[PDB]
Amino acid sequence: QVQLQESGPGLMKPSETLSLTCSVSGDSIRSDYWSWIRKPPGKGLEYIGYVSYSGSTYYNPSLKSRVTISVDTSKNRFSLKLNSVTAADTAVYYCARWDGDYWGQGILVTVSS
Amino acid sequence: KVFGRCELAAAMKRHGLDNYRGYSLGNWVCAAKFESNFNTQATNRNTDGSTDYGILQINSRWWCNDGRTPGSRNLCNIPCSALLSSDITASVNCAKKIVSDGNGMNAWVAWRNRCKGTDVQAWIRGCRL
Amino acid sequence: EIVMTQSPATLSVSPGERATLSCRASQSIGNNLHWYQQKPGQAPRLLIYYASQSISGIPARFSGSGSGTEFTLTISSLQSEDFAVYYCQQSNSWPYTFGGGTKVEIK
Repeated sequence: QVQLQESGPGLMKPSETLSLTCSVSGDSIRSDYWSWIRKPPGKGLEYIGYVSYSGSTYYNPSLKSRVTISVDTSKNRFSLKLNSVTAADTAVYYCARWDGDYWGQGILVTVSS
Repeated sequence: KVFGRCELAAAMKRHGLDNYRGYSLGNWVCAAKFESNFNTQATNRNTDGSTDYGILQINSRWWCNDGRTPGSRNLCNIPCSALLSSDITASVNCAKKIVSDGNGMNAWVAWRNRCKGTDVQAWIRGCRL
Repeated sequence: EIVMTQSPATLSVSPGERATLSCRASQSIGNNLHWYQQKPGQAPRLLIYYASQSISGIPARFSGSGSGTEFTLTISSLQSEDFAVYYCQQSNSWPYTFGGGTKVEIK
């Protein structure tokens, strides 16, 4: 019994930074593992990356080091930051527990360009 | 249950440990050797009230719940009892999550002291016929 | 990175019939393959983990098998609620990768 909720923008200009947050209720962001997944329009699922207990983070190399993932233990939430966005980053972003058991509603982000 | 060196090598290979996240099978067999000496039933009570369970001595303070640990975390989301069986499935699943952290197999003190930097391939050499 | 190939892209089947989705990996991944189901408008749902480990709350008609580079997801009696896109994902190596997906539709 854990609830995840994405929040962020729906449309934004290129070259800017995309920032998303996932609020976790019913469970503690504790030292657990959190991930970010996205589905591009007309493409399959792509793994963005994740953060684990030590705080170490793993980022999909295809994202050319533009991503940053952090954990906010004070407000029990974790985030995603993608720099220099372009039309290519348009997709539905999902947050989820690393084990794949819990997922967010998913949020559509459009980089109209 | 207590495994023989080659028997465990075969079970871990079948459980997808051979080369999981860059760690060859010999590392997992060596880690099991010095952590629990191939014993699926091994359990060690730590000095802070927590306890290590199973063939890979998984700590009850952050990975499983035994209800006997203070501000305990349960990252693997399982009763520590599930780590004590002749079937290593739960032990392997939690070990995979654990080693997916940035620290890798360093999470296991015994692996860090007795396996890292050695000819770990020796632990599986001379198996399967 | 490890490339996951799902076959076919669109599997067409009639209700009640059996369906077999195939997933191949460009590298041996042990049993580190998981299957996901994504219905329209919803988030993906985990069906099978570690190639054949079943999940409580999932219809018995779903089952996977295989190892190394060859995996299979079998759906016994395809039902109306089973129609959706299915993805396999490997966790053997970073970066984690998903197959292109297999859209199971009614025939």
